[PDB]
Amino acid sequence: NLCPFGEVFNATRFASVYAWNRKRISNCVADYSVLYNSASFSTFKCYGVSPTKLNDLCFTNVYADSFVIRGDEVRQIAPGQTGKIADYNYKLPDDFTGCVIAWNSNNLDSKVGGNYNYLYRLFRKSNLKPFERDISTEIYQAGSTPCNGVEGFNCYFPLQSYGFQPTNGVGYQPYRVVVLSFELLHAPATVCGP
Amino acid sequence: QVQLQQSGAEVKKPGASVKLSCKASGYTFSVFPIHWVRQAPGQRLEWMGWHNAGDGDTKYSQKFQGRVTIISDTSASTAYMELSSLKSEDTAVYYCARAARPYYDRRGYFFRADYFQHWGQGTLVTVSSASTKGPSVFPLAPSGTAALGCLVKDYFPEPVTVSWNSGALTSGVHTFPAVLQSSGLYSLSSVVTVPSSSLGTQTYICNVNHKPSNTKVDKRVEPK
Amino acid sequence: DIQVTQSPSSLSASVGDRVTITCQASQDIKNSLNWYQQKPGKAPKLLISDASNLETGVPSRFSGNGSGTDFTFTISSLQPEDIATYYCQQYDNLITFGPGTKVEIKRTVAAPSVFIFPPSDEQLKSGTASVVCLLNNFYPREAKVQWKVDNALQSGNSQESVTEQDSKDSTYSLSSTLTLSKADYEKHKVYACEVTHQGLSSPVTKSFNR
Ligand SMILES: *[C@@H]1O[C@H](CO[C@@H]2O[C@@H](C)[C@@H](O)[C@@H](O)[C@@H]2O)[C@@H](O[C@@H]2O[C@H](CO)[C@@H](O)[C@H](O)[C@H]2NC(C)=O)[C@H](O)[C@H]1NC(C)=O
Repeated sequence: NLCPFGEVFNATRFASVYAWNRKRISNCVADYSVLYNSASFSTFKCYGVSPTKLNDLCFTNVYADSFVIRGDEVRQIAPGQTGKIADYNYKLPDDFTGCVIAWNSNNLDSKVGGNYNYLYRLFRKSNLKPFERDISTEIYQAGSTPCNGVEGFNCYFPLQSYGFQPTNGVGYQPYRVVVLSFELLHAPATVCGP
Repeated sequence: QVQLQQSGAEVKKPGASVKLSCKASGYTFSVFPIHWVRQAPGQRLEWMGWHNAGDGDTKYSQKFQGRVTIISDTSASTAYMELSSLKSEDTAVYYCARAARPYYDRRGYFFRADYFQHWGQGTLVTVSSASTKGPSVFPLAPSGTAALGCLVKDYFPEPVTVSWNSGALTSGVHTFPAVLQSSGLYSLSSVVTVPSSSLGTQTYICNVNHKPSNTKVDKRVEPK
Repeated sequence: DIQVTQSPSSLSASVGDRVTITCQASQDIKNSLNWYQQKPGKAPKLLISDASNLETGVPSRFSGNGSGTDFTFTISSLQPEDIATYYCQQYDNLITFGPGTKVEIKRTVAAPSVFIFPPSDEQLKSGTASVVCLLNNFYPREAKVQWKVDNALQSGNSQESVTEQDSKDSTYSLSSTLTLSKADYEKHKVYACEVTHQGLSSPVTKSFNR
């Protein structure tokens, strides 16, 4: 009856950007008031709809995308943006209808030695299309000579680890991001606010 | 299809009264006798009385006569039972059951056919001096296979529904029966066995619903 | 008043076994006796009416016999779906239900997996501490659970709850809860749960230090 937003926002740890997690929300009543009344969020930007008008609205399906980026990459989670995250990890459509929600997670996703469990795709031969995910681990050809499946000179592993340390600056600290996408199709609307 | 729909659960203080409804559907409600049977928690079934709507025939048990009354409204196809002077021992689930039609034999003798082929879902009636109170939910945290859970403590009355991960996690879950403490409040535990590798990976949230108090608590059980 | 007795009071039988339970009335009730089945958490269901007649939709492994004062109910081959309490009911004069016979599945001996849970910080802030011990998926049902606080046996502060026999593995699970005040919880160190069960070669103890 109540939509499982807490499973996404309050999860023990989030996914890496390259393998961003998506939750399909359906057949439930969603109270977005628990989100647009909290002061815990450093970034709360919605496109195509105001959060205040969301509680009296109905959609076919609602998607909640989850990942952890660094602070100076949160601006890339916006329509028509560029950068390693927008081009190689998570891209929003230009006509995106939804909300981008982010908050600092240095207390949870930073370790004294450095939390090297969060990764991002550094190299890709092409830019990602909107809402596309690439979890591949194929060696990247950064030069003329072919890699043939083994790492070497100008032949790199595609993913790179954030070295999230508690002593890092804010822009380099981990930030947890939730992107809500609101889908309205020629079908019965099943995610409705109160 | 024959269906006997009973009223919702009721909470009463000692000495008060309770009126229960049993709506009949899918058959001629007027001609079939409806019996009322109660069952204390973990106890045997106890017949209380029967009543036929079209006949007006009524018979109560000796134990409940004077404090019980069974009527009916044929237009609404609903039988009513009212128990008065309630005591704590009246705490039970009260069923309405439909019997077969009575008959006469070759020699003209009247025979009843009181085998109960159709039952209602039962109405829980809790009689206690305690007042309705919502539960406090505390995490039972883990330290091969691991166990975690939630403690649903100090609530009244029964029942409480406990789900895990918004209804997804069902395998390995054991929601234990509640126990009545001396304070008059109930306490209950819900546990689930999970792989120790997943202790990290998956987030485990128990969802507790206490509809009597309109209390819904979602608590995450994380390893400390 | 007509009295109705049932024997045995409880029963354990393996899958496929023949199960026969009896019902006795204090007077001649002719053949006006019915048999009901009540699975845990559900309403009663009529299986046999007027001593011998099987009701529609009830499996043929269920049968009934008897007339006068002595009646019998038989399951030809016990199935796991037959875990329930079975009541007889007379209606020769008024209605009198029987005390019931609890039917369980006899399964191979299974030892319990034991877990102990310390009190949560949220509850300690309330001024009360609750230690919970879990016995998971064991058979038979009989098991001793001893709370030991600094190796001192704790009595009068424990409560136990057992689940019904599981739908799949026919096992039981047990929850024991030791509730103390925060003051009494902070004057002790080692909190342990000692468990004795037939499937264990020796008692198993799960503990923690405050
Ligand atoms: C995500 O969690 C916050 C905080 O939850 C609290 O702390 C957790 C560790 C856990 O113990 C919860 O049970 C706690 O409630 C939620 O915000 C809380 O919402 C409740 C709801 O009534 C409110 O009473 C508290 O004051 C709130 N606490 C704070 C710090 O704001 C939040 O709602 C959760 N998000 C979602 C989407 O469910």
